[PDB]
Amino acid sequence: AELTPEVLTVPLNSEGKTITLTEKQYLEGKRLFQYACASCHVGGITKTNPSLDLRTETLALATPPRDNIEGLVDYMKNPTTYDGEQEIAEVHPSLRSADIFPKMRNLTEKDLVAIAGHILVEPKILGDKWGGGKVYY
Amino acid sequence: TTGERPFSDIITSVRYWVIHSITIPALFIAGWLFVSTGLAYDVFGTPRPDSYYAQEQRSIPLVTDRFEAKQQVETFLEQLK
Amino acid sequence: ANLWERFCNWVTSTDNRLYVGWFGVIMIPTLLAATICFVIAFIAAPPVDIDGIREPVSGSLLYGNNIITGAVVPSSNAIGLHFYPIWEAASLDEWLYNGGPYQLIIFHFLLGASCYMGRQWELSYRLGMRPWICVAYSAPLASAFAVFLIYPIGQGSFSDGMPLGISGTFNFMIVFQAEHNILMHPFHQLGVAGVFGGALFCAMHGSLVTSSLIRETTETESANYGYKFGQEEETYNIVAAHGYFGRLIFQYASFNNSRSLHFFLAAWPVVGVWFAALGISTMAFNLNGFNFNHSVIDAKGNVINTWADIINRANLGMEVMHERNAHNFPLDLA
Amino acid sequence: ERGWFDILDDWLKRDRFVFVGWSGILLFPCAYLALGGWLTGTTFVTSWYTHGLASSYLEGCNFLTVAVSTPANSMGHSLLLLWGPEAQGDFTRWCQLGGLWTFIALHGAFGLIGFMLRQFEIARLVGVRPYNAIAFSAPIAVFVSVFLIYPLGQSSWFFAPSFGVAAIFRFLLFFQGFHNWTLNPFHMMGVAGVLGGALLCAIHGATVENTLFQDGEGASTFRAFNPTQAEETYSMVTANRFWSQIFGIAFSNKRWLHFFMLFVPVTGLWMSAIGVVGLALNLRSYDFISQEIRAAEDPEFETFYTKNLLLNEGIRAWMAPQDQPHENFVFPEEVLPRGNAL
Amino acid sequence: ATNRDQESSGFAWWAGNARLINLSGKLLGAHVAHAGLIVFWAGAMTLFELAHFIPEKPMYEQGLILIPHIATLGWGVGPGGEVVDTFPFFVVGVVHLISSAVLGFGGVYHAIRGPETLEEYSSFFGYDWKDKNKMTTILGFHLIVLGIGALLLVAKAMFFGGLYDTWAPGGGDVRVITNPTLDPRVIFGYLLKSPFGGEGWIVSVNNLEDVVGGHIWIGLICIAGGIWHILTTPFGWARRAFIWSGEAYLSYSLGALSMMGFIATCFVWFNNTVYPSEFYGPTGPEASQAQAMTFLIRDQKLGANVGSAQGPTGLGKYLMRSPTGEIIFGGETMRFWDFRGPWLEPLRGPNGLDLNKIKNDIQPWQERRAAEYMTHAPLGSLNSVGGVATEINSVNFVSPRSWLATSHFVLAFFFLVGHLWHAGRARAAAAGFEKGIDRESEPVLSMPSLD
Amino acid sequence: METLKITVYIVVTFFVLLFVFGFLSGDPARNPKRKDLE
Ligand code: CLA
Ligand code: CLA
Ligand code: CLA
Ligand code: CLA
Ligand code: CLA
Ligand code: CLA
Ligand SMILES: CC1=C(/C=C/C(C)=C/C=C/C(C)=C/C=C/C=C(C)/C=C/C=C(C)/C=C/C2=C(C)CCCC2(C)C)C(C)(C)CCC1
Ligand SMILES: CC1=C(/C=C/C(C)=C/C=C/C(C)=C/C=C/C=C(C)/C=C/C=C(C)/C=C/C2=C(C)CCCC2(C)C)C(C)(C)CCC1
Ligand SMILES: CC1=C(/C=C/C(C)=C/C=C/C(C)=C/C=C/C=C(C)/C=C/C=C(C)/C=C/C2=C(C)CCCC2(C)C)C(C)(C)CCC1
Ligand SMILES: CCCCCCCCCCCCO[C@@H]1O[C@H](CO)[C@@H](O[C@H]2O[C@H](CO)[C@@H](O)[C@H](O)[C@H]2O)[C@H](O)[C@H]1O
Ligand SMILES: [Cl-]
Ligand SMILES: [Cl-]
Ligand SMILES: [Cl-]
Ligand SMILES: [Fe+2]
Repeated sequence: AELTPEVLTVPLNSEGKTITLTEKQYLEGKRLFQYACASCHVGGITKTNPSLDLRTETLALATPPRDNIEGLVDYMKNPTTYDGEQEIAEVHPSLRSADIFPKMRNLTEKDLVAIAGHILVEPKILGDKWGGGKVYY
Repeated sequence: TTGERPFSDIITSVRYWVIHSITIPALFIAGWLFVSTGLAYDVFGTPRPDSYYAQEQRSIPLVTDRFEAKQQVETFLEQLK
Repeated sequence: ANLWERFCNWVTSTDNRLYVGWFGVIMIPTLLAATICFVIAFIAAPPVDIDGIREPVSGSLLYGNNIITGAVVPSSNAIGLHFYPIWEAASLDEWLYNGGPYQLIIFHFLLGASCYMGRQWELSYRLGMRPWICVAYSAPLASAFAVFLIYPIGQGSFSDGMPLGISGTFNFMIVFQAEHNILMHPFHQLGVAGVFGGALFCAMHGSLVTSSLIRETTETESANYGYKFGQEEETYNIVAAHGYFGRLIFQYASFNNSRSLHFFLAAWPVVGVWFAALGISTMAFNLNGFNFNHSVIDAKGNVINTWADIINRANLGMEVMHERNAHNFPLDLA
Repeated sequence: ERGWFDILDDWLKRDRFVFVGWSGILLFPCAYLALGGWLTGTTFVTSWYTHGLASSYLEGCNFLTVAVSTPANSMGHSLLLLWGPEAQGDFTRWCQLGGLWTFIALHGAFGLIGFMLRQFEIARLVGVRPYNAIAFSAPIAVFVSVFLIYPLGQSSWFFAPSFGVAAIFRFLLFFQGFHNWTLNPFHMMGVAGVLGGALLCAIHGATVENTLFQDGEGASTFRAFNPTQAEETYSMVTANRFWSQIFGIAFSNKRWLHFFMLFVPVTGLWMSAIGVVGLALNLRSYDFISQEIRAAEDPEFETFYTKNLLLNEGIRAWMAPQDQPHENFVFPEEVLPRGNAL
Repeated sequence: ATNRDQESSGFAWWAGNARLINLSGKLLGAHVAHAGLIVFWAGAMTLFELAHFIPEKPMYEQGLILIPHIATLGWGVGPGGEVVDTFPFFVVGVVHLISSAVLGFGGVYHAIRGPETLEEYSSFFGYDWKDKNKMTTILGFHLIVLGIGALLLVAKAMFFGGLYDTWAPGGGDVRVITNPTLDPRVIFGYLLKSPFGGEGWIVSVNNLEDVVGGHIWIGLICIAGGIWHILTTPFGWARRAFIWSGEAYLSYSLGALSMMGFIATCFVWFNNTVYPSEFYGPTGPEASQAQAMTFLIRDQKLGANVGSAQGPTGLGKYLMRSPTGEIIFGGETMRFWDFRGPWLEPLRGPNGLDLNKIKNDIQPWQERRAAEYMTHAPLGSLNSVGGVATEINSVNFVSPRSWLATSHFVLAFFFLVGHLWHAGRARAAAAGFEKGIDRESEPVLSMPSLD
Repeated sequence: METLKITVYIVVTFFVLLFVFGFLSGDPARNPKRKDLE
């Protein structure tokens, strides 16, 4: 089995467009995700709120949809609750709150795309492990 | 003592090192190449990183029959395309 | 001589059947208290709410235990590291429900055993011996301190100290494995080398000396009568024992010096057990065994399990089951 | 009598750096193949087809995680000979089928026999009593009960211990969860013999070193001993008084002391071996029946014994699907045993 | 090669440094060179940390133990412990590294080139271990030096910028201490506090005024004591109580250092004042409490009444009483109710955690901080995989509190062992039987039988 | 409980005082050989 261009091809938006990430983009995505996100989201779960995970299906049912690059990049700019009703930048890392989450200060747009790509690609590799928690370890 | 030349004599002699400055690196390089050419994988039948699973498969190729175990292994190997 | 001098002379006397001494002056009452409390509690103490969740655990013989299942049960998680002497309780019934006996016993015991070590130093001095037997005893003593005091301090509760019982000891070990992966910790590994090695060398030395006993008896009497207490000559032939063992392996892998040999016999288990103790004492502050969970990954990114991951599944079983009513939040953080 | 046999005996018993002997003919190839087989496997050989595990340096394992793993459960107790009906002379397939496991177990067993025979042979040549070999009977009983009798009682070699550090740790945890092995009085006697033996080692070495006679001027006291000397290098009398006054009792007979040092760890290991023979048949000390009847009737009755069984149940359910792949266990999330939150 | 083999010195190579006991020049060299090694490590390690330092990541995510020590002193940091200037760290590093060359130079000189003994060269620098007065005098010099050090901390706190104060009104910040606690009832009060739960002896020090005043007291005490020991010689009772030899003094110091090591272990494990959680990460208690806080906040946002929510055991799922009645967090963290930290105290009333403040007054920054601390709990593997033992690889983290605690427990323990070794040996040597029993004068042979 | 507390405190103090004054009563000299360790 290999990390092929097909595995690395994920939805760009909700209108059927895809983007194919490079292997280097994938590595950058894993690195940046560990750097800024894994402290809470290791393995696709959420330690401070296990009801909400990073599974692709879960992201598709979010408001607005978060199962594509645009949705995820926007989330990293202006995160909302699951129903889209409140903005939660004050308690969740984002560019908008880079002042109080200093690790977001150096993240560029390229970086956000890499992180989003990671979030989308991992379950294609890991399946149920991604978002699964200790049951699937 | 039992008669053999003392080790301390041997490993401090010039001739010992004339010999072993050749034989030791030669062996070390031979072992390196055993891995680096990929020969080890083929000798011991150990999977390369791209050969544990076919692209979409997620089930272990577990041997399940005693007397046709060999052919089972061969079939597993074919299924890696 | 005044009464204080006479008293001092008796305390420090080399002629007492059991040596007393100044360390002994503290050792004797403290060990007597821990022992008496332990015996009474092991037989007759009611159930103890070890985890502070109003779920009392029965440890005593009279309350449904045998020798294997019985224990004196650690004090309540509600207490934590607070000092809980008898006089802090409103009543003995309260004291017992909350596990007061555990604290009385472990504190008196740790003090008394520390004094036992000191007393070994002291008698060695009174007799004109060299002083380091007590250093050998520091290894088991440090181990006791690790499981009864240091681990509780690090975790924030005497409820996590080792229970005073056989099955309770096993419980402590299994939970420890779930929480620290102790088998994969190199200090526990050195501990195991220490005790396996100690047993090996014990057997080895026993066997070599026994093998080289000089003939002094007939076939119909125990060969032990060939040694007489205080005889000046050695009772076995070390030259022959060395000829043997030296040929078993090779000459330079065998000791010819009895002093070096005996120092080795001391140092191998003592050092290994020092590390065993330090293992528990450092896992007390959650610096844990090696973690190779999902260390091996294939070209696509599939996890390739190793034996480490199987260990991980075992540890998960232990983790998710232990203290089944005591956790409300997803992470067990002590 | 000086025919070829006696000439050979002469050569075999030469006083050389590494003694050979008749026993050497069995011991050297078997020990060498066992060690070489282990190093070869842990460096190059997978456990993908037998266990679904990576197990070699070649695949990315480290010293703690490498192993030569047991054959698949479907092999049963096959000797798994290279020329046998499973591998059919194919070396690569033999490695993939777990042939190195039985290679190592069997050559290892015959090598242990060779080593004990070496202990006898040398003792006889040198003119000493053979207590070292006798003491070696304990390593023999452990190896034979754990690596041979135990899996022979179970379904297959798969359940023997795999030769690796982490693999052995897994063996321990399997025995806790499935056998409640810590509850077994034969294991308990084993533990007492091992820890008691370690105790005796430490205390005897320390006592000798702290009752030395001053037989030299140096502050480092090792040189003040001569292997050929007749005198005891330390005082048994002083040692006896010290221990009598510290502990209540003390050795007074040096011969009995050293015999006891043989007896304690040797007997402990033999006892553990007996317990493992019972575990080969699942004849465990798993439960106390009286405990279970009481706990079943009374939901407020709790001991450390019942507390440990819940841990065992966790181990079984959480480890079995991956540890026993031939069973094809699928345990849905809802059936997994778990306390609150965790 | 004076005294440099086993036959002349009586000591084997593996105890070679014992050959230095009565060679004061060379021993001076060993000591100065060793000091050089220490200072060297401080400088080099500081530069290493700085080179590997990313200013927008918390320190504790980066395996730092020295930079935290510098920042605690108020150098390089601002509000909340944010790094505003790394130059001070650079300075501390460089200056220690440069000084180590000087110390090493002196050490090497005295050790292999200078006079081997100092006595014939100088009455002032020369000494006999058995000369009680000379010993007390040198002890005195060193006490005065320590006192000056303590006063240097006081000077930093009061006149040169202040200290980082995790407790500063409005949020942690560097603050100048203008009113150090001088009241001896407070200062020595700490010394008489129990070391058990909710008391914690001196480890309980929880404000910089007490820290600074305490250091004023220690400075004056050390200088006064030093003067005392220069001007006096040991009394009869001391003379009769002690062993007077180099190995004995060494053993005493080994016991003292073991004690201090255990203490430092506890300090770094529990205290969050002189070891600010901003720099060192949260304490174990802190992170546990933080988890409880985190889920209280989550569930209460969802609509839960956290005061009245009964957990599976009958105890409150979120909130319960301590054994003396205080309102505390529930679950296993009931053990950690003695915890105190600036993010939690605003929710604390007279009777403990206040339900009204919990319902109405929890700020976003408190939620953030509790989430951060909960997810940086001091648990992790030897190879630095963060989290519980069963956690998968992903996060490279072991808390500095764990590194510091574990290292100092190991060191303190072996130092106790060293105390026993050298104390027992000093006794035996002073009495004259450290080399073994005189065959012609075995004491036990002159004693009556026990039975 | 108060009486118990006072009693235990008195007992403990008694034994600690014995320990301390005992080791202060010329201990280095209590050995079989060279006593003058003063
Ligand atoms: C000298 C000590 C020694 C011993 C005791 C063993 C023992 C073993 N080896 Mg090892 N081996 C050795 C040295 C040894 N080996 C050496 C030096 C090598 C390198 C060449 C090997 C390489 C090796 C491999 C590759 C394998 C073994 C295997 C084995 C096992 C099966 C052997 C078997 O069935 O033989 C059967 C043969 C005999 C018992 C010979 C008896 C001779 C009789 C008494 C005389 C009569 C013979 C007769 C006249 C011949 C007629 C033949 C004709 C009818 C066709 C057994 C544990 C197998 C194994 O481990 O599987 C897991 C295996 O695959 N060995
Ligand atoms: C902190 C570590 C340390 C220090 C400072 C010392 C110091 C000393 N040892 Mg000890 N020793 C140590 C650890 C240490 N030891 C260890 C670990 C062992 C076990 C291996 C020993 C075993 C031992 C024995 C057996 C003996 C000593 C002796 C000595 C003394 C004289 C050595 C001599 O004559 O060297 C001669 C060596 C040389 C001429 C070679 C060069 C040595 C220099 C110092 C190296 C400088 C390198 C440095 C990078 C230069 C920087 C320069 C720059 C600042 C300008 C000296 C005071 C001896 C003694 O007691 O004499 C009375 C002695 O017999 N040591
Ligand atoms: C107070 C002592 C101390 C502490 C608490 C730390 C802590 C840390 N160091 Mg530092 N460091 C130290 C001393 C210390 N170090 C020393 C002496 C050196 C010079 C070698 C360094 C040079 C150094 C470098 C180059 C790096 C660190 C790094 C780190 C971080 C990761 C450590 C790690 O992964 O270890 C791994 C664990 C081990 C190596 C296990 C050690 C086990 C020892 C050998 C056991 C010894 C026991 C006892 C002492 C022996 C007694 C024998 C007995 C028979 C008597 C961690 C914060 C890393 C970092 O993150 O920097 C940003 C890093 O890259 N340190
Ligand atoms: C542990 C500290 C220490 C001590 C007690 C000594 C003691 C001695 N040294 Mg050594 N030496 C040391 C460290 C030490 N030295 C260091 C660090 C160096 C490198 C600079 C040297 C390099 C050295 C040389 C090259 C020589 C000596 C000599 C001497 C002898 C004569 C000293 C004298 O008369 O000075 C008189 C005193 C003064 C002139 C005043 C000193 C002013 C000081 C330095 C100001 C700073 C004080 C302050 C407290 C420093 C704190 C530092 C702290 C941060 C670590 C004397 C035995 C001589 C000798 O042995 O000849 C045979 C000799 O030739 N020393
Ligand atoms: C009474 C001694 C004492 C104590 C309890 C403290 C405590 C503290 N110091 Mg201070 N300090 C001291 C003396 C002390 N110091 C001295 C002598 C100096 C000059 C070297 C300093 C210079 C100093 C600096 C520069 C800094 C501190 C800092 C600190 C704080 C954090 C460090 C720590 O954990 O140390 C733990 C302390 C110990 C383990 C020592 C325990 C002492 C025990 C109780 C007594 C030992 C007595 C001895 C064995 C008896 C001799 C025999 C006699 C009976 C005859 C902590 C509150 C840091 C700080 O406050 O940051 C804001 C900091 O940056 N200290
Ligand atoms: C490194 C620091 C240090 C060292 C090693 C010494 C060493 C000494 N001092 Mg000095 N002293 C010092 C600092 C030091 N002093 C300071 C800073 C002061 C000012 C306060 C003094 C003021 C002083 C006076 C007034 C006297 C000494 C004396 C002595 C000598 C005997 C002390 C003794 O018996 O201790 C052991 C202590 C005792 C025997 C007393 C009771 C022992 C109990 C068990 C103590 C229990 C403590 C326990 C561990 C609890 C710790 C925590 C607790 C504080 C809460 C000895 C040479 C005596 C002397 O001979 O002077 C010429 C003396 O009279 N010192
Ligand atoms: C199997 C088999 C066989 C055999 C083979 C062999 C015989 C082999 C051998 C092999 C070998 C013989 C190998 C070896 C190896 C080795 C190694 C690999 C080593 C390593 C080492 C190291 C790594 C080191 C380490 C260490 C230690 C140990 C301690 C100290 C420290 C250190 C770290 C240094 C035959 C053919 C018969 C048949 C078929 C099968
Ligand atoms: C005696 C003796 C000994 C020891 C010795 C010693 C211990 C010594 C030490 C020494 C030392 C202790 C030394 C030190 C040195 C140092 C130096 C030499 C430094 C320098 C520095 C520099 C040059 C810097 C630079 C820089 C800067 C300035 C900036 C930043 C960057 C850098 C870092 C580049 C022994 C054991 C061998 C044995 C014999 C005897
Ligand atoms: C800075 C500071 C502070 C303060 C501190 C202090 C003020 C301390 C003091 C301390 C002290 C004040 C200490 C003391 C110590 C003492 C000792 C440690 C002693 C010892 C003793 C001994 C060791 C003895 C012994 C003996 C005996 C018992 C018997 C007879 C013989 C002899 C002599 C051997 C505070 C916390 C506020 C806060 C933080 C900062
Ligand atoms: C809080 C605990 C108490 C702390 C006290 C420490 C303060 C310093 C003063 C210590 C006083 C020591 O006083 C000490 O007492 C005993 C009893 O008289 C003296 O007398 C002792 O001398 C000889 C020594 O050969 C002993 O054999 C004899 O049994 C005893 O009388 C010691 O010689 C004296 O040094
Ligand atoms: Cl779900
Ligand atoms: Cl449990
Ligand atoms: Cl909880
Ligand atoms: Fe012996």
